[PDB]
Amino acid sequence: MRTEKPLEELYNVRVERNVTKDRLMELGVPRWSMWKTGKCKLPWDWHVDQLVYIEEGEVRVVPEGSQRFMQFVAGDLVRYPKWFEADLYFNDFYQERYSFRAYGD
Amino acid sequence: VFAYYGLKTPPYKLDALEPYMSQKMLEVHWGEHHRSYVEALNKQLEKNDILYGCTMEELIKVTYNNGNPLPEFSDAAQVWNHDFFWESMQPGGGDMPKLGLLQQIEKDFGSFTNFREKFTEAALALFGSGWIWLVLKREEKRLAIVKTSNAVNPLVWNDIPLIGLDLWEHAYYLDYKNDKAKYVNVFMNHLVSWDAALGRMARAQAFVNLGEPKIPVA
Amino acid sequence: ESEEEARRKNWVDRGWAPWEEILSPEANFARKSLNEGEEVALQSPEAIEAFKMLSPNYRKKKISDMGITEDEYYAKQFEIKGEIPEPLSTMWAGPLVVRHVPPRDWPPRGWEVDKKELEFIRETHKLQSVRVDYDKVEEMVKMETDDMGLDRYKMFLKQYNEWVAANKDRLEKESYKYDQDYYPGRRKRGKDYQDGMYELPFYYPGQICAGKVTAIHLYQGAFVDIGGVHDGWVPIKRNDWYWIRHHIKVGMHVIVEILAKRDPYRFRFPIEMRFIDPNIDHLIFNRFDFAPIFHRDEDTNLDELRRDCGRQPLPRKDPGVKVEEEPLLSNHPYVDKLWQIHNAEQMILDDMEANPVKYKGKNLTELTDDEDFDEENRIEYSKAYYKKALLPKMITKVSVKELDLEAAFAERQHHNKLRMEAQERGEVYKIPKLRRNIEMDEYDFIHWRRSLEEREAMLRDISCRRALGLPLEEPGRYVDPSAFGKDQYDPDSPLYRYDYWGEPKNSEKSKQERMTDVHNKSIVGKGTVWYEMAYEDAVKERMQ
Amino acid sequence: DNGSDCTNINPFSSIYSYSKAKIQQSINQPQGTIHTLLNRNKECQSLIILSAANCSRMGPFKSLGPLGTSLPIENFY
Amino acid sequence: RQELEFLLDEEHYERKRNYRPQYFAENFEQTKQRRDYYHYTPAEIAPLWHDGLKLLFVTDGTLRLHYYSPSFDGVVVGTEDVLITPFTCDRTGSGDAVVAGIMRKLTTQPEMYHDQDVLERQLRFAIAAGIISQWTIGAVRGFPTESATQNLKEQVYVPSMW
Ligand SMILES: [Fe+3]
Repeated sequence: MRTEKPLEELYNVRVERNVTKDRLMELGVPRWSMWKTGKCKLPWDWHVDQLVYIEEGEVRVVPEGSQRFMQFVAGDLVRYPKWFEADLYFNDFYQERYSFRAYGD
Repeated sequence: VFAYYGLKTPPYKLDALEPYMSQKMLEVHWGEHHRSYVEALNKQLEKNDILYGCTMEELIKVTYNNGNPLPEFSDAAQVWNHDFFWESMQPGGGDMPKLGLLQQIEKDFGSFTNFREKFTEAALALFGSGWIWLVLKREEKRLAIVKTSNAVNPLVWNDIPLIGLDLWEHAYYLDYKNDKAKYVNVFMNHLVSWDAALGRMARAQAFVNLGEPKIPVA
Repeated sequence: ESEEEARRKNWVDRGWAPWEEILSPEANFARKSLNEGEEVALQSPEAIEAFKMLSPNYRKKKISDMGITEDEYYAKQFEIKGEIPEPLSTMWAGPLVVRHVPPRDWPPRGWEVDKKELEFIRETHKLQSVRVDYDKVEEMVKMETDDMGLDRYKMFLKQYNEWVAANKDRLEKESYKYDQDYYPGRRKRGKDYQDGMYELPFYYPGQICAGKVTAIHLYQGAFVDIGGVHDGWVPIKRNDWYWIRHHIKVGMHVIVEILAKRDPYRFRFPIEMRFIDPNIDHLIFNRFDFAPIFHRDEDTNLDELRRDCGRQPLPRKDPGVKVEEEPLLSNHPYVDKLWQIHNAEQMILDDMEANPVKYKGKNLTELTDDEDFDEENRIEYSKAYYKKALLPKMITKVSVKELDLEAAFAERQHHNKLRMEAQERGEVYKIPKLRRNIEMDEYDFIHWRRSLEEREAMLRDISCRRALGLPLEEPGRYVDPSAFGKDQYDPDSPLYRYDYWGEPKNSEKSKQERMTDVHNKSIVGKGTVWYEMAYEDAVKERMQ
Repeated sequence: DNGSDCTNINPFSSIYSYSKAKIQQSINQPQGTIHTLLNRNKECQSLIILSAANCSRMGPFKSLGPLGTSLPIENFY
Repeated sequence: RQELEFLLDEEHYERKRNYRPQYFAENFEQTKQRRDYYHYTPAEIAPLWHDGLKLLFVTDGTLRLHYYSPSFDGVVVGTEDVLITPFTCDRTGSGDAVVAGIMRKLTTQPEMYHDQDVLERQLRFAIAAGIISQWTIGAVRGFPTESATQNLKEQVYVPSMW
């Protein structure tokens, strides 16, 4: 099929590409936690929301039982949904700024 | 850019319910609280074009997202909710239901007095803001009284609503400061619309059949 | 129970219906002859008539006795018996006042148009909120034309005309590629496609349309041609066609209302509608819960299909553990990848120190160990390793391209020079920790902090959802605690396992003997253990 | 030893792209309309696959379009 | 048959014999899911016809014998019962017997060129010969005689056929 249904909206993974720094400091990106990893595979089941601001590398997310993946460049703000089961495939140096948010902002 | 961009003025005038709900209060609820909701829904629909081309009943279900609501679910739900409410009330008053609705209430809730008692109990038992609904369940084919959260409407469970009340405080604070049971009693005695509920049940009968088939003798 | 009650139950659940069952003469005689007896004289009138009707000349004479044509008898054979319903009447509620509004989802995904024209088109959605008084409509009737304002709608049409001329060939090619055989609901192609048919984007839920019935399916429903490339579908199930067939016939002009529009790739019937003019809402009791879909060959993940169609999730076993009452996670995925390269670097440094001849003559900054390293062949598994016991083994081809031996060489040359002089001083030196171990500990710490933040957010999320009445777990996944069932249960009480009968506590196999043997050989003596403590307790006592 | 796990193919390798054409369209499925059972709704629900082997076709056997959208009504009563 | 497909088109007919109807059975006889004995239309063999050609035979082999003349077409049905003798079960020479029977009937019967029923009644002889020639190990060892082939034709077919 000529897919007009990408996995960014099929699975509710809202991605903002090329975010401006004023909105970043409005949310509180620099005042967040840290996470660093090289080439690994992290099976993770989400229990709450997560605003990931990737900093250094690249992360390819593969949902459970799927053969198509979604790629996030180093300048994206990704919001992983609740009850999400995926397998994050890392390839190179990776850094991020995350903040798990409950129901509401 | 904007769809559903209209306050959808109520059937009656703003001073039609003056002996029970002052013309100022209505003006505020409709003029300010509701209008605002629409404006924000239009601003959110301008950004996302995929959710722009969807009907209201489908937009609510697609923004509910099965427990994890999208950031525009609350607003659209409110707009729909409010619309239902204005129309769920009629000028004059509501004494008793009519041919079909009264029979269905007697079949489901036993009697109309028991129905009113359960409705008042569910209205007073709610905590915080929210709405109370008189819905028709599809798979069960019966009328039920469900209480919901701040903005959630029974459309998320595929249930046809017939009557609704706004238990959010904005509705009652001006004329009935803290006597919410009074507000309920007034809404049930001189502000409930049974003709509108009967018309909505007639419309719903095209989606849920309330009757028995004609079985041939063979 | 009673016969009437039983028939009622059947009609309600199973779907019984007394169909016509057109029979042959030879069979009619069989059905009306076996009721009396065997080799007995036929006394019933209908039995004698069926016996006489076994001759062709008798039938061709009886058809002429009543004065009927040759086709009249064949038409009367396929006649509906039983009580026929009264002809339905159309009672229109009131004036129908309508207005042509462009669809809200007009521009498809992937078609870019000018912004100002789309704005002027979407401006008409605001005007739909105004109310009109139906009774006074007659009063304001104006018969003079050429004064109606439909610029917006016209603009839509202009855009539409362009889009159809742009994408007609692509849509036809896709229809020929993905759909093999034509069926009511698919794209009209070949000889059935006439220029001027309204395509799928034209329609939108809420529009009343006039059409004719072109197909009637017993299990699916009616199919109405609304003058478009895709037909319309009205859901009518199997059992209702006993009474609905008297009111809906092929070729009847009907008025329908579109209530949903879907994607023709996934859904079989993209447009589902209801009847307006032949109102039959009192005869439909069986209804579709979910719209029909296509289970194609491209979709391999059932979860993507469920999320694209909109159905409930695949149910799983209900876990008895709680998400909040469980320990955290303190194991980082990079721990193994860093540990293996750290051990490799240590072993290479030790081997170079043992044999300085191989290390001499080459710069310690760049050491080309192996030039045939391949990333694809990095994982090698060989189960032939049976040095101590029959068990599988794996081999890891570590690359020296990323090994940071620069600082490791200095660290080792600084640590050995101090451990040797400590040994000469009459003391034993035990190195507390290294830099790679500190890095692994920092990775473990940041992963633990991530898990802690996740659970700290979960503790607030559970509260609020509970307070506001929101589902804590995804509805439709853990609904069945043990409805899925009949699995052999290890537990004896389910009876899927044995329980003592006449004191039969004996257990087959489950030899503890094999285990006993490895224990007995090393330590046969049945002595009383004196010291018993965990390894962590041993480390605690040693460090204390 | 386990090789049946085709799904473990790295998407970056050419083998993943070649497997799309190597694995042809799956026809092992019965290729029919799933017909549920209303009578078997109380017990374990079974399915009947109606296909071309069970259905036949009798050959010989011998304006239109959207009108509008209803506007909101002032006298809702 | 394989040679005719290789000359005209192989993948086209390989795809045609795997049409796989999904909704209904149009021909009303495709519901039984039997073998595909496709009778090539006279327009498909057009690039192979010429002025001097008198007859053509597709010869699926002891099952179907599609004959094409400049005035009529047709097909004859066979048996293929080689499983009656599993221990011999040798079909090394089977087309030779069919060609020999066709040549014999052509040299004896001159009406096979301008008649369709005579052609079928004479090709059944070659079919019977090819059927008998598959019950013996060796081609020259198991070639049948005229009496045996006529007996098989009279025992397999109904009297209205021959
Ligand atoms: Fe309100």
